[PDB]
Amino acid sequence: MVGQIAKEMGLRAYIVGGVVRDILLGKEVWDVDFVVEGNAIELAKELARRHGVNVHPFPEFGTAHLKIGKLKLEFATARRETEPASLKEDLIRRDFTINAMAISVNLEDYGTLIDYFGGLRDLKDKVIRVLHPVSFIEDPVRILRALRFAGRLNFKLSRSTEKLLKQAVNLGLLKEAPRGRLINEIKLALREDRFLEILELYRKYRVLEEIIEGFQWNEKVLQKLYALRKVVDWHALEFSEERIDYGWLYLLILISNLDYERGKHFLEEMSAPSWVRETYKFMKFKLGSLKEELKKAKENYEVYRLLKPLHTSVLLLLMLEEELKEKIKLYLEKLRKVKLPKEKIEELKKGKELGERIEELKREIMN
RNA sequence: GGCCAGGUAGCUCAGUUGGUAGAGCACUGGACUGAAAAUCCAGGUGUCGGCGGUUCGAUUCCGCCCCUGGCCACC
Ligand SMILES: Nc1ncnc2c1ncn2[C@@H]1O[C@H](COP(=O)(O)CP(=O)(O)OP(=O)(O)O)[C@@H](O)[C@H]1O
Ligand SMILES: [Mg+2]
Repeated sequence: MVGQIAKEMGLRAYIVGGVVRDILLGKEVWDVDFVVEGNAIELAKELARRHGVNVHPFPEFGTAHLKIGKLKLEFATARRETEPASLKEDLIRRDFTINAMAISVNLEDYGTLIDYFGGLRDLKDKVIRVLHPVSFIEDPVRILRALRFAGRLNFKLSRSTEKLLKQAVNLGLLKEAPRGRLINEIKLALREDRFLEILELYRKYRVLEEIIEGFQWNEKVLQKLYALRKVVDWHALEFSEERIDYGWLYLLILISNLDYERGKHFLEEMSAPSWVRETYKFMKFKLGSLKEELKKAKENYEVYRLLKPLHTSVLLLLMLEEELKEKIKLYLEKLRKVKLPKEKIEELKKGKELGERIEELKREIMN
Protein backbone atom coordinates (compact mmCIF):
# COMPACT_ATOMS: atom_id res chain seq x y z
CA MET A 1 0.00 0.00 0.00
CA VAL A 2 3.00 2.24 0.66
CA GLY A 3 3.82 2.62 -3.03
CA GLN A 4 0.31 3.83 -3.83
CA ILE A 5 0.22 6.29 -0.92
CA ALA A 6 3.65 7.57 -1.96
CA LYS A 7 2.34 8.03 -5.49
CA GLU A 8 -0.66 10.03 -4.24
CA MET A 9 1.59 12.25 -2.13
CA GLY A 10 4.05 12.64 -4.99
CA LEU A 11 6.90 11.19 -2.95
CA ARG A 12 9.58 8.51 -3.01
CA ALA A 13 9.88 5.94 -0.21
CA TYR A 14 12.62 3.33 0.26
CA ILE A 15 13.25 0.28 2.42
CA VAL A 16 16.65 1.02 3.92
CA GLY A 17 19.62 -0.32 5.86
CA GLY A 18 20.00 -3.58 7.74
CA VAL A 19 16.57 -4.78 6.62
CA VAL A 20 17.84 -4.83 3.03
CA ARG A 21 20.99 -6.71 4.03
CA ASP A 22 19.05 -9.35 5.96
CA ILE A 23 16.79 -9.80 2.94
CA LEU A 24 19.71 -10.35 0.57
CA LEU A 25 21.17 -12.73 3.16
CA GLY A 26 17.89 -14.64 3.13
CA LYS A 27 16.95 -13.55 6.64
CA GLU A 28 13.40 -12.31 7.22
CA VAL A 29 12.89 -9.69 9.94
CA TRP A 30 9.83 -8.02 11.47
CA ASP A 31 11.43 -4.58 11.77
CA VAL A 32 11.35 -2.52 8.57
CA ASP A 33 13.07 0.84 8.18
CA PHE A 34 11.84 3.35 5.60
CA VAL A 35 13.48 6.53 4.36
CA VAL A 36 11.17 9.05 2.70
CA GLU A 37 12.03 11.88 0.38
CA GLY A 38 9.43 14.35 1.60
CA ASN A 39 7.40 14.20 4.81
CA ALA A 40 7.53 10.76 6.43
CA ILE A 41 5.12 11.58 9.27
CA GLU A 42 2.13 12.11 6.97
CA LEU A 43 2.91 8.97 4.97
CA ALA A 44 2.99 6.99 8.21
CA LYS A 45 -0.25 8.61 9.38
CA GLU A 46 -1.96 7.73 6.11
CA LEU A 47 -0.69 4.15 6.12
CA ALA A 48 -1.86 3.76 9.72
CA ARG A 49 -5.21 5.38 8.98
CA ARG A 50 -5.81 3.15 5.96
CA HIS A 51 -4.91 0.03 7.92
CA GLY A 52 -6.84 1.45 10.87
CA VAL A 53 -4.02 1.18 13.40
CA ASN A 54 -2.34 3.49 15.90
CA VAL A 55 0.55 5.75 14.89
CA HIS A 56 3.42 7.19 16.96
CA PRO A 57 4.74 10.49 15.52
CA PHE A 58 8.02 12.17 16.46
CA PRO A 59 8.04 15.61 14.73
CA GLU A 60 11.36 16.81 16.18
CA PHE A 61 13.00 13.56 15.10
CA GLY A 62 10.97 13.74 11.91
CA THR A 63 10.18 10.03 12.20
CA ALA A 64 7.09 7.93 12.94
CA HIS A 65 6.49 4.35 14.11
CA LEU A 66 3.50 2.10 13.52
CA LYS A 67 2.77 -1.61 13.88
CA ILE A 68 0.84 -3.76 11.41
CA GLY A 69 0.40 -7.40 12.37
CA LYS A 70 3.81 -8.49 13.62
CA LEU A 71 5.47 -5.96 11.32
CA LYS A 72 7.12 -2.98 13.00
CA LEU A 73 7.35 -0.10 10.54
CA GLU A 74 9.64 2.89 11.05
CA PHE A 75 9.37 5.84 8.66
CA ALA A 76 12.10 8.48 8.66
CA THR A 77 12.58 11.64 6.62
CA ALA A 78 15.81 11.67 4.60
CA ARG A 79 18.57 13.69 6.28
CA ARG A 80 22.18 14.55 5.43
CA GLU A 81 23.23 14.76 9.08
CA THR A 82 22.59 12.66 12.19
CA GLU A 83 17.31 22.04 2.36
CA PRO A 84 15.83 18.62 1.49
CA ALA A 85 18.21 15.64 1.52
CA SER A 86 18.46 13.05 -1.24
CA LEU A 87 18.38 9.33 -0.46
CA LYS A 88 22.09 9.19 -1.30
CA GLU A 89 22.94 11.84 1.31
CA ASP A 90 20.98 9.77 3.84
CA LEU A 91 22.73 6.52 2.90
CA ILE A 92 26.27 7.93 2.90
CA ARG A 93 25.96 8.86 6.59
CA ARG A 94 25.64 5.19 7.59
CA ASP A 95 28.29 2.81 8.89
CA PHE A 96 29.09 0.06 6.39
CA THR A 97 28.42 -0.51 2.68
CA ILE A 98 26.35 -3.65 3.30
CA ASN A 99 24.17 -1.52 5.58
CA ALA A 100 24.11 1.37 3.11
CA MET A 101 21.80 -0.05 0.43
CA ALA A 102 18.12 0.52 -0.35
CA ILE A 103 15.13 -1.12 -2.06
CA SER A 104 12.55 1.12 -3.74
CA VAL A 105 8.91 0.67 -2.70
CA ASN A 106 7.90 3.31 -5.26
CA LEU A 107 5.51 1.88 -7.88
CA GLU A 108 7.39 2.66 -11.12
CA ASP A 109 10.78 1.19 -10.16
CA TYR A 110 9.32 -1.14 -7.50
CA GLY A 111 11.67 -3.80 -6.17
CA THR A 112 14.79 -2.07 -7.51
CA LEU A 113 17.90 -2.37 -5.35
CA ILE A 114 19.78 0.91 -4.96
CA ASP A 115 23.50 0.62 -4.21
CA TYR A 116 25.78 3.65 -4.48
CA PHE A 117 28.74 2.48 -2.44
CA GLY A 118 29.15 -1.07 -3.73
CA GLY A 119 27.55 -2.76 -0.75
CA LEU A 120 26.23 -5.67 -2.81
CA ARG A 121 29.75 -6.51 -3.97
CA ASP A 122 31.07 -6.35 -0.40
CA LEU A 123 28.14 -8.53 0.63
CA LYS A 124 29.13 -11.02 -2.05
CA ASP A 125 32.80 -10.89 -1.03
CA LYS A 126 32.02 -11.10 2.70
CA VAL A 127 33.62 -7.70 3.36
CA ILE A 128 32.98 -5.15 6.12
CA ARG A 129 33.83 -1.73 4.71
CA VAL A 130 33.34 1.84 5.97
CA LEU A 131 32.09 4.59 3.65
CA HIS A 132 34.72 7.20 4.58
CA PRO A 133 38.11 7.38 6.39
CA VAL A 134 36.68 9.32 9.36
CA SER A 135 33.87 6.79 9.92
CA PHE A 136 35.27 5.24 13.11
CA ILE A 137 36.30 8.68 14.39
CA GLU A 138 32.77 10.01 13.81
CA ASP A 139 31.15 7.20 15.78
CA PRO A 140 33.64 5.10 17.82
CA VAL A 141 30.75 2.76 18.70
CA ARG A 142 31.06 1.47 15.13
CA ILE A 143 34.39 -0.06 16.17
CA LEU A 144 32.39 -2.62 18.12
CA ARG A 145 29.61 -2.81 15.53
CA ALA A 146 31.96 -3.80 12.71
CA LEU A 147 33.42 -6.62 14.75
CA ARG A 148 29.95 -7.78 15.74
CA PHE A 149 28.83 -8.00 12.14
CA ALA A 150 32.11 -9.67 11.18
CA GLY A 151 31.47 -12.07 14.03
CA ARG A 152 27.85 -12.66 13.07
CA LEU A 153 28.13 -12.98 9.30
CA ASN A 154 31.65 -14.46 9.25
CA PHE A 155 32.79 -11.50 7.17
CA LYS A 156 36.20 -9.87 7.23
CA LEU A 157 37.24 -6.25 7.57
CA SER A 158 38.67 -4.46 4.55
CA ARG A 159 42.39 -3.69 4.73
CA SER A 160 41.54 0.01 4.92
CA THR A 161 38.77 -0.64 7.45
CA GLU A 162 41.10 -2.74 9.61
CA LYS A 163 43.78 -0.04 9.56
CA LEU A 164 41.25 2.69 10.38
CA LEU A 165 39.72 0.63 13.18
CA LYS A 166 43.11 -0.07 14.77
CA GLN A 167 44.00 3.62 14.43
CA ALA A 168 40.68 4.56 16.05
CA VAL A 169 41.38 2.29 19.02
CA ASN A 170 44.94 3.64 19.30
CA LEU A 171 43.58 7.19 19.52
CA GLY A 172 41.67 5.99 22.58
CA LEU A 173 38.35 7.08 21.08
CA LEU A 174 36.78 4.05 22.77
CA LYS A 175 37.19 5.89 26.07
CA GLU A 176 35.78 9.10 24.58
CA ALA A 177 32.61 7.42 23.28
CA PRO A 178 29.44 7.58 25.41
CA ARG A 179 29.43 4.70 27.92
CA GLY A 180 25.79 3.87 27.23
CA ARG A 181 26.10 3.26 23.49
CA LEU A 182 29.17 1.06 23.96
CA ILE A 183 27.59 -0.97 26.76
CA ASN A 184 24.45 -1.32 24.63
CA GLU A 185 26.52 -2.53 21.68
CA ILE A 186 28.13 -5.15 23.93
CA LYS A 187 24.68 -6.18 25.17
CA LEU A 188 23.71 -6.61 21.52
CA ALA A 189 26.85 -8.67 20.97
CA LEU A 190 26.21 -11.18 23.77
CA ARG A 191 22.80 -11.98 22.24
CA GLU A 192 24.54 -13.26 19.11
CA ASP A 193 25.04 -17.01 18.67
CA ARG A 194 28.45 -16.35 17.12
CA PHE A 195 29.23 -14.07 20.08
CA LEU A 196 32.36 -16.10 20.86
CA GLU A 197 33.78 -15.23 17.43
CA ILE A 198 32.97 -11.59 18.19
CA LEU A 199 34.88 -11.97 21.46
CA GLU A 200 37.80 -13.30 19.43
CA LEU A 201 37.68 -10.17 17.28
CA TYR A 202 37.50 -8.11 20.49
CA ARG A 203 40.66 -9.83 21.73
CA LYS A 204 42.42 -9.33 18.40
CA TYR A 205 41.71 -5.60 18.26
CA ARG A 206 42.01 -5.18 22.04
CA VAL A 207 38.76 -3.25 22.53
CA LEU A 208 37.86 -4.87 25.87
CA GLU A 209 40.96 -3.43 27.54
CA GLU A 210 39.63 0.06 26.80
CA ILE A 211 36.00 -0.49 27.82
CA ILE A 212 36.45 -2.64 30.94
CA GLU A 213 38.91 -1.11 33.39
CA GLY A 214 41.45 -3.58 34.75
CA PHE A 215 40.51 -6.31 32.28
CA GLN A 216 43.30 -8.28 30.61
CA TRP A 217 43.44 -11.39 28.42
CA ASN A 218 45.05 -14.71 29.33
CA GLU A 219 44.95 -18.31 28.09
CA LYS A 220 42.98 -19.78 31.00
CA VAL A 221 40.00 -17.50 30.33
CA LEU A 222 40.12 -18.30 26.60
CA GLN A 223 40.19 -22.07 27.11
CA LYS A 224 37.42 -21.63 29.66
CA LEU A 225 35.43 -19.81 26.97
CA TYR A 226 35.85 -22.63 24.46
CA ALA A 227 35.04 -25.33 27.03
CA LEU A 228 32.01 -23.20 27.85
CA ARG A 229 31.17 -23.31 24.14
CA LYS A 230 31.25 -27.11 24.23
CA VAL A 231 29.04 -27.29 27.33
CA VAL A 232 26.62 -24.69 25.92
CA ASP A 233 26.37 -26.65 22.67
CA TRP A 234 25.63 -29.91 24.49
CA HIS A 235 23.08 -28.34 26.86
CA ALA A 236 21.34 -26.45 24.05
CA LEU A 237 21.31 -29.77 22.19
CA GLU A 238 19.82 -32.32 24.61
CA PHE A 239 18.30 -30.00 27.23
CA SER A 240 17.13 -27.40 24.69
CA GLU A 241 13.73 -26.97 26.37
CA GLU A 242 15.65 -25.73 29.43
CA ARG A 243 17.72 -23.08 27.59
CA ILE A 244 18.73 -19.73 29.11
CA ASP A 245 20.74 -16.77 27.81
CA TYR A 246 24.21 -18.20 27.19
CA GLY A 247 26.27 -15.09 26.38
CA TRP A 248 26.05 -13.91 29.98
CA LEU A 249 28.03 -17.00 31.00
CA TYR A 250 30.82 -16.02 28.61
CA LEU A 251 30.69 -12.52 30.07
CA LEU A 252 31.03 -13.98 33.58
CA ILE A 253 34.04 -16.04 32.49
CA LEU A 254 35.65 -12.90 31.04
CA ILE A 255 35.29 -10.83 34.23
CA SER A 256 35.92 -13.82 36.51
CA ASN A 257 39.48 -12.68 37.27
CA LEU A 258 38.42 -9.05 37.67
CA ASP A 259 37.94 -7.54 41.13
CA TYR A 260 34.50 -7.96 42.70
CA GLU A 261 34.07 -4.18 42.75
CA ARG A 262 34.76 -3.70 39.03
CA GLY A 263 32.78 -6.84 38.22
CA LYS A 264 29.71 -5.72 40.14
CA HIS A 265 30.00 -2.23 38.66
CA PHE A 266 30.27 -3.58 35.11
CA LEU A 267 27.32 -5.95 35.55
CA GLU A 268 25.55 -2.91 36.97
CA GLU A 269 26.26 -0.84 33.85
CA MET A 270 25.30 -3.81 31.67
CA SER A 271 21.90 -4.00 33.39
CA ALA A 272 22.35 -7.76 33.68
CA PRO A 273 19.47 -10.05 34.76
CA SER A 274 19.18 -11.04 38.44
CA TRP A 275 20.32 -14.63 37.89
CA VAL A 276 23.47 -13.27 36.24
CA ARG A 277 24.34 -11.19 39.30
CA GLU A 278 23.53 -14.09 41.63
CA THR A 279 25.56 -16.55 39.55
CA TYR A 280 28.46 -14.09 39.52
CA LYS A 281 28.38 -13.52 43.27
CA PHE A 282 28.17 -17.28 43.80
CA MET A 283 31.03 -17.93 41.38
CA LYS A 284 33.28 -15.36 43.03
CA PHE A 285 32.95 -16.92 46.49
CA LYS A 286 30.87 -20.02 47.20
CA LEU A 287 31.74 -21.80 43.94
CA GLY A 288 35.12 -22.97 45.21
CA SER A 289 33.81 -24.48 48.44
CA LEU A 290 30.93 -25.96 46.44
CA LYS A 291 33.40 -27.69 44.12
CA GLU A 292 35.45 -28.94 47.07
CA GLU A 293 32.22 -30.33 48.53
CA LEU A 294 31.36 -32.01 45.22
CA LYS A 295 34.78 -33.65 45.38
CA LYS A 296 33.86 -35.04 48.80
CA ALA A 297 30.51 -36.25 47.48
CA LYS A 298 30.07 -40.01 47.81
CA GLU A 299 26.34 -40.76 47.98
CA ASN A 300 24.06 -39.46 45.23
CA TYR A 301 21.75 -37.67 47.66
CA GLU A 302 24.61 -35.42 48.76
CA VAL A 303 25.09 -34.41 45.13
CA TYR A 304 21.32 -33.86 45.00
CA ARG A 305 21.28 -31.59 48.06
CA LEU A 306 24.30 -29.63 46.79
CA LEU A 307 22.97 -29.20 43.23
CA LYS A 308 19.16 -28.96 43.13
CA PRO A 309 18.89 -25.57 44.89
CA LEU A 310 21.29 -24.07 42.32
CA HIS A 311 20.34 -22.45 39.01
CA THR A 312 21.20 -23.81 35.54
CA SER A 313 24.03 -21.31 35.03
CA VAL A 314 25.86 -22.52 38.14
CA LEU A 315 25.64 -26.12 36.92
CA LEU A 316 26.96 -25.14 33.49
CA LEU A 317 29.86 -23.39 35.22
CA LEU A 318 30.40 -26.53 37.29
CA MET A 319 30.67 -28.57 34.08
CA LEU A 320 33.85 -26.61 33.31
CA GLU A 321 35.54 -29.08 35.66
CA GLU A 322 36.45 -32.36 33.97
CA GLU A 323 35.94 -34.53 37.05
CA LEU A 324 32.58 -32.93 37.85
CA LYS A 325 31.23 -33.16 34.29
CA GLU A 326 29.87 -36.72 34.25
CA LYS A 327 28.56 -36.14 37.78
CA ILE A 328 26.56 -33.05 36.81
CA LYS A 329 25.33 -34.85 33.69
CA LEU A 330 24.30 -37.86 35.78
CA TYR A 331 22.38 -35.45 38.01
CA LEU A 332 20.72 -33.92 34.95
CA GLU A 333 19.46 -36.75 32.75
CA LYS A 334 18.98 -39.29 35.56
CA LEU A 335 19.12 -38.36 39.25
CA ARG A 336 16.53 -35.59 39.55
CA LYS A 337 13.87 -37.55 37.67
CA VAL A 338 11.67 -39.84 39.79
CA LYS A 339 8.13 -40.16 41.20
CA LEU A 340 5.79 -42.21 43.40
CA PRO A 341 2.37 -43.92 42.93
CA LYS A 342 -0.89 -43.23 44.80
CA GLU A 343 -1.19 -45.76 47.65
CA LYS A 344 2.47 -45.39 48.62
CA ILE A 345 2.29 -41.59 48.90
CA GLU A 346 -0.99 -41.99 50.79
CA GLU A 347 0.84 -44.20 53.28
CA LEU A 348 3.64 -41.62 53.46
CA LYS A 349 1.15 -38.92 54.44
CA LYS A 350 -0.38 -41.29 57.00
CA GLY A 351 3.75 -30.07 58.01
CA LYS A 352 7.46 -29.90 57.20
CA GLU A 353 7.90 -33.44 58.54
CA LEU A 354 6.16 -34.65 55.39
CA GLY A 355 8.89 -32.96 53.36
CA GLU A 356 11.63 -34.38 55.56
CA ARG A 357 10.09 -37.84 55.22
CA ILE A 358 9.90 -37.49 51.43
CA GLU A 359 13.58 -36.54 51.49
CA GLU A 360 14.35 -39.66 53.54
CA LEU A 361 12.47 -41.74 50.97
CA LYS A 362 14.34 -40.16 48.07
CA ARG A 363 17.72 -40.74 49.71
CA GLU A 364 16.49 -44.28 50.40
CA ILE A 365 15.70 -44.75 46.70
CA MET A 366 18.95 -43.27 45.37
CA ASN A 367 21.44 -45.06 47.61
C1' G B 1 13.18 -2.60 22.82
C1' G B 2 16.93 -4.01 27.66
C1' C B 3 16.70 -3.92 32.97
C1' C B 4 15.26 -2.81 37.86
C1' A B 5 11.74 -2.44 41.25
C1' G B 6 6.45 -2.49 42.56
C1' G B 7 1.12 -6.10 41.62
C1' U B 8 -1.52 -8.59 48.96
C1' A B 9 -8.66 -7.19 50.80
C1' G B 10 -12.70 -1.59 48.53
C1' C B 11 -8.13 1.63 49.69
C1' U B 12 -3.19 2.58 51.92
C1' C B 13 0.83 -1.32 53.25
C1' A B 14 4.52 -5.80 55.78
C1' G B 15 5.52 -11.40 54.74
C1' U B 16 12.28 -16.41 52.23
C1' U B 17 15.38 -21.88 54.67
C1' G B 18 8.21 -24.33 49.58
C1' G B 19 4.33 -26.99 54.55
C1' U B 20 -2.35 -25.05 55.93
C1' A B 21 -1.54 -16.06 55.46
C1' G B 22 -1.85 -10.44 58.32
C1' A B 23 -2.81 -4.37 60.23
C1' G B 24 -5.58 0.67 59.91
C1' C B 25 -10.83 2.35 57.80
C1' A B 26 -15.48 0.44 54.25
C1' C B 27 -18.97 -5.54 54.07
C1' U B 28 -23.07 -8.54 55.67
C1' G B 29 -25.93 -10.33 59.84
C1' G B 30 -27.69 -10.00 64.80
C1' A B 31 -27.55 -7.95 69.92
C1' C B 32 -28.66 -2.30 70.61
C1' U B 33 -32.52 1.89 68.41
C1' G B 34 -38.79 5.28 67.45
C1' A B 35 -35.03 5.63 63.21
C1' A B 36 -29.91 6.15 62.71
C1' A B 37 -24.92 6.38 64.34
C1' A B 38 -21.49 4.58 67.83
C1' U B 39 -19.97 0.34 70.25
C1' C B 40 -19.71 -5.26 71.67
C1' C B 41 -19.58 -10.19 69.89
C1' A B 42 -17.82 -11.44 65.99
C1' G B 43 -16.76 -13.02 61.51
C1' G B 44 -16.28 -12.10 54.06
C1' U B 45 -11.84 -8.93 54.40
C1' G B 46 -7.85 -12.87 49.51
C1' U B 47 -7.76 -18.60 43.08
C1' C B 48 -1.40 -12.78 47.19
C1' G B 49 -1.21 -10.13 38.27
C1' G B 50 -2.52 -13.94 34.05
C1' C B 51 -1.22 -18.64 31.66
C1' G B 52 2.09 -23.09 31.29
C1' G B 53 6.18 -26.06 33.38
C1' U B 54 9.27 -28.43 37.65
C1' U B 55 7.51 -30.46 42.54
C1' C B 56 3.59 -34.92 46.58
C1' G B 57 2.59 -29.76 47.15
C1' A B 58 4.50 -23.09 44.15
C1' U B 59 2.79 -15.97 46.52
C1' U B 60 8.38 -18.56 46.53
C1' C B 61 11.81 -22.02 41.43
C1' C B 62 11.64 -21.15 36.17
C1' G B 63 9.41 -19.77 31.32
C1' C B 64 5.95 -16.98 28.31
C1' C B 65 2.61 -12.56 28.73
C1' C B 66 -0.65 -8.20 31.29
C1' C B 67 -0.48 -3.66 34.05
C1' U B 68 2.21 0.73 36.52
C1' G B 69 6.69 3.56 37.87
C1' G B 70 11.77 4.60 37.10
C1' C B 71 16.89 4.13 34.71
C1' C B 72 17.97 4.01 29.38
C1' A B 73 19.18 2.58 24.17
C1' C B 74 15.62 4.90 21.03
C1' C B 75 20.98 5.55 14.28
N1 LIG C 1 26.63 3.97 14.43
C1 LIG C 1 25.85 3.94 13.23
N2 LIG C 1 26.36 4.71 12.28
C2 LIG C 1 25.69 4.74 11.08
N3 LIG C 1 24.53 4.00 10.91
C3 LIG C 1 24.04 3.23 11.91
C4 LIG C 1 24.68 3.17 13.10
N4 LIG C 1 23.99 2.32 13.94
C5 LIG C 1 22.92 1.85 13.28
N5 LIG C 1 22.99 2.43 12.04
C6 LIG C 1 22.23 2.35 10.96
O1 LIG C 1 20.83 2.08 11.33
C7 LIG C 1 20.41 1.17 10.50
C8 LIG C 1 19.92 -0.01 11.26
O2 LIG C 1 19.60 0.37 12.54
P1 LIG C 1 19.78 -0.67 13.74
O3 LIG C 1 18.52 -1.60 13.84
O4 LIG C 1 19.91 0.15 15.10
C9 LIG C 1 21.29 -1.65 13.51
P2 LIG C 1 21.02 -3.13 12.42
O5 LIG C 1 22.06 -3.09 11.30
O6 LIG C 1 19.63 -3.13 11.80
O7 LIG C 1 21.23 -4.42 13.26
P3 LIG C 1 20.35 -4.79 14.54
O8 LIG C 1 18.89 -4.84 14.15
O9 LIG C 1 20.78 -6.17 15.09
O10 LIG C 1 20.56 -3.72 15.63
C10 LIG C 1 21.64 0.75 9.51
O11 LIG C 1 21.47 1.43 8.16
C11 LIG C 1 22.66 1.12 10.03
O12 LIG C 1 23.67 1.60 8.97
MG1 LIG D 1 17.40 -3.64 13.59
